[PDB]
Amino acid sequence: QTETYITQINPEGKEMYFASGLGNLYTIIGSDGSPVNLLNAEVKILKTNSKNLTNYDSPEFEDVTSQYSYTNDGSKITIDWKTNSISSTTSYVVLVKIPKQSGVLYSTVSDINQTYGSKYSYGHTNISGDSDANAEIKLLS
Amino acid sequence: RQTETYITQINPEGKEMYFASGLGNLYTIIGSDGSPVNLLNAEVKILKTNSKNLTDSMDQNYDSPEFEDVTSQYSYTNDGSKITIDWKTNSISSTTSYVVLVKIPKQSGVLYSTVSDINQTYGSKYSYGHTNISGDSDANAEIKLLSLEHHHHHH
Repeated sequence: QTETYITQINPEGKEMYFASGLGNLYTIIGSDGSPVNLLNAEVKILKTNSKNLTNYDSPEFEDVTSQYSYTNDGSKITIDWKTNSISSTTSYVVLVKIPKQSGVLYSTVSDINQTYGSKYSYGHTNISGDSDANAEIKLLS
Repeated sequence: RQTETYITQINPEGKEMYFASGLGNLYTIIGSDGSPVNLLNAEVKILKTNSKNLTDSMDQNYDSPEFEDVTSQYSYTNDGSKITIDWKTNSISSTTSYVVLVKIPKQSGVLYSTVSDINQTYGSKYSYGHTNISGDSDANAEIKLLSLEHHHHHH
């Protein structure tokens, strides 16, 4: 009934800087397309030392959901990281839980207008049938 | 090196994946959408193991007793745009899972993987990809700013 999408910010502990004129780093979660409804999404934001990344309930993860907060208009969730620079030792984890819906969801580390940065997309569709054919995918180094 | 590995976990939910008569064997097809991702120089490895081992991270020791190399037993066809794997059965038990590792040159774009019939008319399909929004070749384009993953369920 529910699906959870996990977005890790600065998963490899690098210096992430947005040139002056770009504004702060933001993370936008939504669906290019059919669209995925986000009005009933459960959102949690965690902060941790990048050295910890590769269970988000562990003491190594600090719940900062209230400190950063986020906007949600039903089709896009936006998080302001409050800075144009995230140090190599800083990482965040955004958990978005929504009713199981078929479709494509995307997450970014970009400017508020999505004209600069990086965008990852994840999708699942049932070709047809009621079989329990299932898989999980991901791109990793 | 600049390579990334596109990992597909087969049956991470630990359920019996059964294809009724007429659908043929279970297959996994890996390809792209759209610029298409070039798979001509892809390095492919296939592993067999128990579903209870598959993690959301997919960052495991694929060189452990847990995993067995079945790359040759299964084999695969790769025409450069599509990789097709015949699982040789219409029934994969709840305690059987596979992991397909496709190592390719670091590229932007969206790849997809299926657990379907040979013709992709039945089953499930998943897509995953990333892209540089502005297309600028700067410091940020050289690093991974984020990662996205779907939490899998294993009842």
